Amino acid sequence: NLSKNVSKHRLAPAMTAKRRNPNVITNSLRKQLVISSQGSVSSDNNTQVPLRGKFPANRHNVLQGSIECDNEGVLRFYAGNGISQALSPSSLNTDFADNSNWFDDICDGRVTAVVELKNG
Amino acid sequence: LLGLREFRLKQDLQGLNSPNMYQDFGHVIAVDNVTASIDPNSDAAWLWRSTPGDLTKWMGIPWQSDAA
Amino acid sequence: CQYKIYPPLGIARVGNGPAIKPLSLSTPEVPWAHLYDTNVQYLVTQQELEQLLEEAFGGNVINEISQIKTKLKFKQEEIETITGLLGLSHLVPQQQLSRSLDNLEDIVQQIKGALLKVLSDHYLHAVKKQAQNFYIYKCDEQGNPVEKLKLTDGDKVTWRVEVANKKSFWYDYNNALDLSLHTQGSGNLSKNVSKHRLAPAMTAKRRNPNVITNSLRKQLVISSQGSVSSDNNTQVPLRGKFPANLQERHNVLQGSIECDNEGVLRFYAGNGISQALSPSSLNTDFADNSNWFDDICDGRVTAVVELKNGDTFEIQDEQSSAWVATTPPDYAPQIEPIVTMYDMVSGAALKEQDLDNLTTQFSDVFPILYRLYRMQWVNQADFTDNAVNTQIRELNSELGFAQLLDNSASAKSLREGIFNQFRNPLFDQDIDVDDPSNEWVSNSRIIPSKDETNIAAKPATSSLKLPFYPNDGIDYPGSPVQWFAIPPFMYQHLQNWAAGDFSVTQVEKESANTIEELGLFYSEQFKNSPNSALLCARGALDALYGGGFHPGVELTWPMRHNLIYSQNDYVSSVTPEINLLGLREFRLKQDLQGLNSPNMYQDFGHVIAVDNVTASIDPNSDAAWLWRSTPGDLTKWMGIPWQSDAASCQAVYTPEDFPIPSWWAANLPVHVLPLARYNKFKDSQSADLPEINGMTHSIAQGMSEETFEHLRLEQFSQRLDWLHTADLGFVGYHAEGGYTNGLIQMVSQWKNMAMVMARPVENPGSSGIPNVVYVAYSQAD
Amino acid sequence: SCQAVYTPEDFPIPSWWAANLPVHVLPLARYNKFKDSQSADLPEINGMTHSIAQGMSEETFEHLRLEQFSQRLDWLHTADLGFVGYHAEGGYTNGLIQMVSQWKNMAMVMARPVENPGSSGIPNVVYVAYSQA
Amino acid sequence: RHNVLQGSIECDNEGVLRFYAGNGISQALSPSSLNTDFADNSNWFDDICDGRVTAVVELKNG
Ligand SMILES: [Mg+2]
Ligand SMILES: [Mg+2]
Repeated sequence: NLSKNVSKHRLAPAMTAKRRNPNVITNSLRKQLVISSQGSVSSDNNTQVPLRGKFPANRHNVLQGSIECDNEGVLRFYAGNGISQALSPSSLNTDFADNSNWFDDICDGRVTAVVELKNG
Repeated sequence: LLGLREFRLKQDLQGLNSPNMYQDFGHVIAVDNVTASIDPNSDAAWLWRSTPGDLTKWMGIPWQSDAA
Repeated sequence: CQYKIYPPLGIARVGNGPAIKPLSLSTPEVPWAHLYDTNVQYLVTQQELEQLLEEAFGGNVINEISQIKTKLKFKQEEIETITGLLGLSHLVPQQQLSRSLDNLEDIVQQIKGALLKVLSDHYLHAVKKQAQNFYIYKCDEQGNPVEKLKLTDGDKVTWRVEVANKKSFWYDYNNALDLSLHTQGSGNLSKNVSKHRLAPAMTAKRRNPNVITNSLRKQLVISSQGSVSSDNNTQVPLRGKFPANLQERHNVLQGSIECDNEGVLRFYAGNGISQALSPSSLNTDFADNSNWFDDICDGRVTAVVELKNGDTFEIQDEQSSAWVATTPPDYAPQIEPIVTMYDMVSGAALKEQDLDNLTTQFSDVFPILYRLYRMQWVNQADFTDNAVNTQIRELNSELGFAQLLDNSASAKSLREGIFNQFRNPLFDQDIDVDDPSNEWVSNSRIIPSKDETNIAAKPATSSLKLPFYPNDGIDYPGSPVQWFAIPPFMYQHLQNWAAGDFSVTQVEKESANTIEELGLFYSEQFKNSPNSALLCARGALDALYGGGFHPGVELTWPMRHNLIYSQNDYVSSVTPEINLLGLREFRLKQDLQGLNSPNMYQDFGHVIAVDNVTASIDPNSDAAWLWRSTPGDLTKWMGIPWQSDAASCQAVYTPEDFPIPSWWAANLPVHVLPLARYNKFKDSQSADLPEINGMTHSIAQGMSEETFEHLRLEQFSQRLDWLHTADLGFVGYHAEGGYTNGLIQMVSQWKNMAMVMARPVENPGSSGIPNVVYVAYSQAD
Repeated sequence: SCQAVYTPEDFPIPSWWAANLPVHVLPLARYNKFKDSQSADLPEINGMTHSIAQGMSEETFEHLRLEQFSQRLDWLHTADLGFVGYHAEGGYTNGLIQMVSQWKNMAMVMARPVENPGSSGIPNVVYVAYSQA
Repeated sequence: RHNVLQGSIECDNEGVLRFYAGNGISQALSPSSLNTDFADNSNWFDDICDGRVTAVVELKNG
């Protein structure tokens, strides 16, 4: 994927990068900056379950996705509605990547299952 | 047609309850941290064992800024 | 070693005043000589211009003029001759002089007032240039300087100066690269900063990145050179070009040099002109503006001595040669930075691990308190929000300042109470540790980023320590290095003083009933010290800031490393019994080829990083050129144009109102006492004036004496934002103001900003106003 | 937009409607540094330790009171209107934008007593600007 | 003080006048005064102009 010449001949040096939302200090308080949610669905009920978190975390509700299981056992994962928002209406997103005070409903995480056969 | 492959991500089996869920490198991140992360015994090796949020955390915030 | 140049690092400051002795200033050659001089004139005055214009008359001018009075609205030949005699073309372009006589029709008085008008339009209230005098000293075996070179008939000295500006060629300044440099610790910088990653160095990209290839980037370097000798005192300009050589091309006056018949060199800096190659390129970053050049420079000063018997002496090697750097103006020359560049030289020679062997006199601690005390004239926090300055006022009011000179147990709680308010440059106090991978997070007041997050701030649990100035690590909210600390070796002196492990003489105690009385005493010790060469080395640097470096005002972080000096030795105390932080022999590392060095145009590729600085430490390495200075190397780190630096060198507001943090207020003031207020407290009620303190004589004398004195103190207490002493974009209906307009307007307005000058109050009475005040002059008033 | 309009000449500073939208106010922080007399029996007196406050001469103590009384703060600076933080832009436009949320945090002027002005020249009733506390 | 070339004029031996306009140079009195409005920028001048063209014909008989 990547030739050693890029690093070897310093063709595009990596830059240092500062923290986003740098005014939130201490790891304990920066945990508020992470939006997380979880859920479970099973083969016995095809009711859709939302994956809903909060920002700042434990104020806005963030729908990170929705999950569905049909009676055949296949999982369907929906992403969020595409809603991005700042904590203040006046905080505008003027940088291509690094805007403090903003959250969006993108997410990624871990998918696991347990198979329960009738014989136990 | 470029082939078929079996691939899997490295995962932290505790997920949201991982002790590395909220790790970072201090005031800045630099290539030095990635160099250190290559060693699977390093204190930086958690960088490659993904917990939830680890794949998309690099991307722009909000994503619409990226897209524009 | 036979002859040496002093000072080893000369400083000249830009100004729009002319490069002539009567209308220029000289870099201090004796520390503290001018602190209370109430006659200083740092701006060109009407009186100076009138005197200059009187001096240019006759010369037989009056008769040469009077003879055409008889012979006749002038003719070209008539004007061409009359102007010639004045010899004023080196101050004003020849044409404008002609246009000025052309609007004419006692005839001498019409000639004088017409010429005074053109001089006044060009120079009245102009910021005077601060020029550097360089001296050759005869030395001993062991290179001790003993006396200035005295030229006899047939002797000659020839000076050579080669300077450059590489700002447009070099890298962005994001922060000080040495903040991540692995170290055992110096007198200037604790090893904790790098070890615990308190303020990581950032990578920096090239300035003017669209100019590619080393060959083409050479155009981005402005350079010039010149020579003058004791046989001719004609001034020589140091003029370069940008871009250097259908390319539109600008002349850049980097300085001017003069030598007198005694052999001393006078170096003038440029006029302070900064410009973009296109008028539409505005300087909207505090340091890193592409397409811009300025007339700052630095470079190598050498000489050759020719004695009459044929003996020739080359002053070329680095132990005997000198350096010159030009810098922004000093807008409060009598207000000294709390930590100076001379202190950086002194601290660079010390290892942090050996600071326990330091020996302390009170005269090593007093400069800190005295300088902090005098910051009240340029910074509000040190006037009304500094508990140490208020305590010094308490002691002064009962003539009890000498208790601070008592090293006995009875005074320790007094000394410790003061010491405990100062920030420790280990940066390990007032912190909570995440993961005792460690991160040190201040539990004191942080300086937030402009990039806001609407989440409740962590309440501070520990008091904000002194001084209230930002520092190298300001980019990092919660870093202890956001705030300035006096460097390790000066904090050690202060800790020794608090503990009682200091010495002081009885004569000092007897002159120590008030801080000003002791300040005057120490000033006299400098004045009478017999080592003029080393005092002039120190005087050049004691008016320069020594931190924080973001990037700074005059110079930046390489100066606090011993790597940049080829020599740095303690020689002696200022006085046999009084150290006053000492006198030192130091020299810069120099590349002896100067402008012709093959390393003149070196860089590190697309970015510079602390890794490049790491590689440069080994003097045999391929990166060691970084420390062997060629012309332009000292000032290339600074902001381009410098006016952007200065406009960004002011206040940094916190969510809490007070104290207001300020960057470099001793040289770029933040809150000043305007002339307008001086004229409203300067007079006593008995003054014989039709107007007294801005009141009619009748009103001023009708009020009670105490009410009159109260009004004096209220006026004395009104401090004005220094950024408001000229039009930086906030003037007028619907003016936007703001930081960015400050940067843009400062390019033209730097020369109209207020200049702080000591002035007298003849009869303060019981008002509480000192007999010497420091007053800011601008034409905005 | 109802504040000062600066002229090229420093003083006087023109102000629009200062009686209802103040321009220069006397903050609480200064009030707490001149309201006490030297005889106050408190561990902190006018922002000084008891020992320092009582060690200084009466004339100097009164002078310090009056200097604090004289420190007037721009009303626009009594809340974060876009000038706070490293590289904050500040300026007129950010003031308008931030005032939509920050109007409720601007300083409020209230009459307050000075029980013992002594010979300081401070009136017995002062008008003090309170913000965020 | 700025020089502004508003045009140039030439007459040939046949008596016809040729009028050239300026070089199209527009400028502010300060480099920092930017022209951020579609029509009405203070501190700016340009080299556009207009004016009056007159002549006198002199024949050989007087
Ligand atoms: Mg100064
Ligand atoms: Mg009202």
